[PDB]
Order: sequence, then C-alpha cells, then structure tokens
Amino acid sequence: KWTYFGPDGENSWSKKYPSCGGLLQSPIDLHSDILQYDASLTPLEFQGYNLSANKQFLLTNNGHSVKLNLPSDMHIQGLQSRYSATQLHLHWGNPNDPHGSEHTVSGQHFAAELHIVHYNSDLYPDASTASNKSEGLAVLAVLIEMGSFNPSYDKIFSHLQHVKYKGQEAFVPGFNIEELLPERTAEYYRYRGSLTTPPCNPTVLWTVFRNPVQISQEQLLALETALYCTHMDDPSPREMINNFRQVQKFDERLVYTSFSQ
Amino acid sequence: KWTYFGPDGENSWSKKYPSCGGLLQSPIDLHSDILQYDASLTPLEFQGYNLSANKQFLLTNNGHSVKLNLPSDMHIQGLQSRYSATQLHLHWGNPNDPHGSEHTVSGQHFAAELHIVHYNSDLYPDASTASNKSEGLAVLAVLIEMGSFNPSYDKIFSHLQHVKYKGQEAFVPGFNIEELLPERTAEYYRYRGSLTTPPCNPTVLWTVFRNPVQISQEQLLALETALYCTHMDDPSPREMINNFRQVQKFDERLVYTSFSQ
Ligand SMILES: NS(=O)(=O)c1ccc(C(=O)Cn2cnc3ccccc32)cc1Cl
Ligand SMILES: NS(=O)(=O)c1ccc(C(=O)Cn2cnc3ccccc32)cc1Cl
Ligand SMILES: [Zn+2]
Ligand SMILES: [Zn+2]
Repeated sequence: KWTYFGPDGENSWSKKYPSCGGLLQSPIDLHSDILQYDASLTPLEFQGYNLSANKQFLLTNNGHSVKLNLPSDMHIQGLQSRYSATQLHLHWGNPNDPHGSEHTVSGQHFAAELHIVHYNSDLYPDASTASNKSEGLAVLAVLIEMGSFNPSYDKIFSHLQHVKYKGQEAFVPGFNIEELLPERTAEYYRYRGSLTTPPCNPTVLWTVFRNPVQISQEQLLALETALYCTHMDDPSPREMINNFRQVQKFDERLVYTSFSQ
Repeated sequence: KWTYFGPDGENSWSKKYPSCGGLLQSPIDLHSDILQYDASLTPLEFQGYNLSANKQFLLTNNGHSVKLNLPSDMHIQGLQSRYSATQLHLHWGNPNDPHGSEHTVSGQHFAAELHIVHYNSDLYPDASTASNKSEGLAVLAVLIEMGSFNPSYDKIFSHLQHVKYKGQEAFVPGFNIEELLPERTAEYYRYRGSLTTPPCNPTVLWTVFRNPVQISQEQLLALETALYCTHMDDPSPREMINNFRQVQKFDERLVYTSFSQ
C-alpha cells in the first residue's frame, strides 16, 4: 500500500516495484546544464479537448491523487503516433508548505502539478496495457503556481468535497480541458522518463510546458485539505498531502527544449 | 553492493539497508522557510586538526568516494559530548553537470561537498560502533564552489592519481585540516539527520557551514575525472562521478542556524 510518507514511502517503493529503482525515472530537475534546444520539437495540437458541458466525466479518489477520466476521442496531434487521453490528476504539497510540484525548475518547486496522461491508441487498446510497454504513454505536465483564482481549475476543485475518501467517485460536467494548459504551449521541455508513481515504468514521453498556470491560495488550500488517502471508514485516516516524488538522477539523459531562450 | 547508478542505486538502498527508507534522512534542502536562528548555537572549536607533518594518513578509494583516515585525537569541542574524527571524504557531480553537493541551499547544488565524519568517543569506542547508536556521529559539511585555486585542498587532490581505482591507497602527510574549512565557521546550519550513504542510520548531528570554499576549475575537474568505482582489472570500468544522494523530504521540521543576518 505504497504511500509518500513513512515505511511505504518513496525510498521503499523499489522493494515491491523494481522499475522504481531502474533507469529513466521521473520527475527531474529542469536546469541549464542538461537543456538543449531542439528545432524539431514542433507545436502539439490538442484535439477533442473541449468536452461537452452536457456530458459528464468520472472524478475518483484513487487513494493517491484525485483523477478525472477522459474520453479516448481526446488526443494529441503532432507526436509520431496519435496519443489518446485517459485521465488527468494532480500532485501537491500541504497547507503549511504549498510547494508540491514533481518537476522542479532550477531547483525550485512550484505549488502543484497537473498531469494529463495519454496512451498510444495507434498501438494499444487501453492505457493499462500501454503502461508497461515501449512508447506506451505520453504525459502533458502543467506547472501550477500560487496566483489568481482560476475558474477553469475550479471546474475540478468544486467537486473535491464529494471525493474526500479513497474509492469515492463523482461526475464533473465536461469543459474545455485546454483551459487548464498555460500560455504558449508551443514552448515545452521534452524527455524520456517514467511514471512518477509505482510501478514507475520507464515508458513515458514527457512534455512539461515551459510556462506555469496560476490557481489561488484558497484553491490550493481546498486541494490540500479536502482529500484522504484512506477509505471513509478507516480508523487510521491519512491526509492526501505531499503526494509528489523527489526528483531523480539524470542517468546521462538531456532534456530537449522547443524554445531556444 | 551499493552504487549511485543502475539497479543498485539510491532508490534500492533500502532493500539491504532498511534505515535508508526510514526517518530523519539526509541530505536536505536548506531554505529560508525552514530556518530558525538559535542563540544556543555557539562556535565549535577544532582541536587537534593541525596534523603532525611527521605522521602519515591513509587515503583510500573505497569504490564510493575518496577517503582520508583521521586520528582520534582530532576532535570537535563545543557539543555536549566530545566527537572524535574518523575520516573525511567528498561528493561531487561530473564535468557535464558540475553540481554534485549533497545539501542544497534554496534549491541549489554547490559543485561538491566535503564531510569530516566524527563519532561520540565519550560514549563509544570507534565510529563503526557509534554509527547505529543514539548521539553517535557528528559531521562537518563544507560546501565547495569553483573559484580560486586552493592550495590546502590540493594537499589532498595531488594524491588522487595514486588512488584511481577501488582498493588503492596512498599516504598523505599531516597538514592542518582546519585549512579545509570556510570563512566564518561560527556561521552554520544544524539539524539531526542521517548518514547520506548506506546504512543511512539516523544518528548524525549535522553542521553545514554557511559559507562555501573555492577550488579552481582545474581542481574540480581533477576530482571529477581522477577516480573509478571499479578495481583496476575490472574489464568494465565505471567512473566515480555523481556520488551524491538526492535530497530527501524534510517536513514539519526546522533547521537551526547560528546566524540570523
Ligand atoms: N504521475 S504520472 O503522470 O507519471 C502517472 C501516474 C499513473 C499512471 C497509470 O498508468 C496508472 N495506471 C493505470 N493502469 C495501470 C496498470 C498498471 C500500473 C499502473 C496503472 C500513469 C502515469 Cl504517466
Ligand atoms: N556521507 S556521510 O558524511 O553522511 C557518512 C558516510 C560514511 C560514513 C561511515 O561511517 C561509513 N562506514 C564505514 N564503516 C562503517 C561501519 C558501519 C556503518 C557505517 C560505516 C559515515 C558518514 Cl556520517
Ligand atoms: Zn502524475
Ligand atoms: Zn559524505
């Protein structure tokens, strides 16, 4: 029952999940020495991201994050296969230290991080099959800073008190997922890595957008206080806080940038 | 046996050394939100650091770092118990990413880091015995950055070519080890933590000096390029680079500082 704190926390995940001790792990610190501009990193296009407000999508507390399931007609155009959406979720810190992004930039954490997970739908039938397989996943990561209130993220956060405990599910009306992405999505970091959670398979094509988005302190506080890793009837409740992995050694990788400066 | 890369790297240390997945792990990021001035933190005194130039001290390559053996009449005064020296060694990065300290400051790595390991000789007979015991160890950590040539560090670095491979040893004539300390040693960070290498026991009283020292670009390159992890006859040599642990989570804790300004 892996966690982010205590005996089953991240320095122990390799005991049960060997790839968490293997190569090509994520997240990483994005810093100058390992950045290289690559002019072939052309813009992604986000197709079928504007989900209908009259449809509804399943939000679930899985005991580790809060996730929204996404429809497979939603895809990224621009990679060398079509990657179709499967879910998005978040990582965050806690009310007294709102600095829980997974990737860091020049050694600094952002307040939180959004991951929109896609799998190679040209090659694989679903994300679970793709996950332990080559070229299987592609994640878009958005760095989140404390700033202005964000009505688009609130389309997710306004439901947190209904998915407070592990296993709980709620429905979120459709909205335009692209509203969760930052300015100038053409500027991104790209690298080969891994799932940042067990089983940590090294099967992810990472795209981290260069620019962060902002959500407010009160939105972060709701995210950091609403949720539990445990079931509603658990007599040992555990708050869902600080659910980010530490950054990983590079293992000789570079990170390629679509921006030269 | 443990390494900083491949499947025996830091994420897997806790399989054979369970304290590497336990409490109070080091190193950590030293940042402003978690610092607190403590007037109780008076200056340490370094006694017996002026090593007889008529004695010789064993330099080894142990496959993890370069280590100089120190005599037990060398000690720190100022802690409640006397802590006697046992050895010093270093941690560093690589020429493509020359930022291999263990501790970080405000998210930033220094180029390298020196540890002068001591043990509580008032309570215990030797460092190995002290290492898994209460109040067992005390380490002085000096952060290193690139700048001026440093003749005192060259009293060690000039012997590196003699300890290129694992198991090799050189004798270093006594010199004043206090020459390796930075300016204004009254200015430091103090916290309770652990060894940064296996077995990672949570038994170290850390003192990280506020101010770094300088070594030249050529000294830093020599430290990064002179050594191998492997024995001389190993048909698959491994360079000794990147021999630092990633920073650990440190939550709901303070680092105390002897300085406020
Ligand atoms: N945080 S992260 O974005 O790196 C991430 C987090 C979870 C998953 C999953 O694919 C979760 N998951 C979904 N189906 C799975 C089957 C086996 C193992 C894990 C599985 C993928 C990713 Cl890419
Ligand atoms: N990097 S570090 O300064 O945290 C450190 C690195 C190594 C050691 C040792 O004492 C290594 N060591 C050497 N012999 C040992 C016997 C038992 C346990 C540890 C032993 C101690 C320390 Cl404190
Ligand atoms: Zn994630
Ligand atoms: Zn050390």
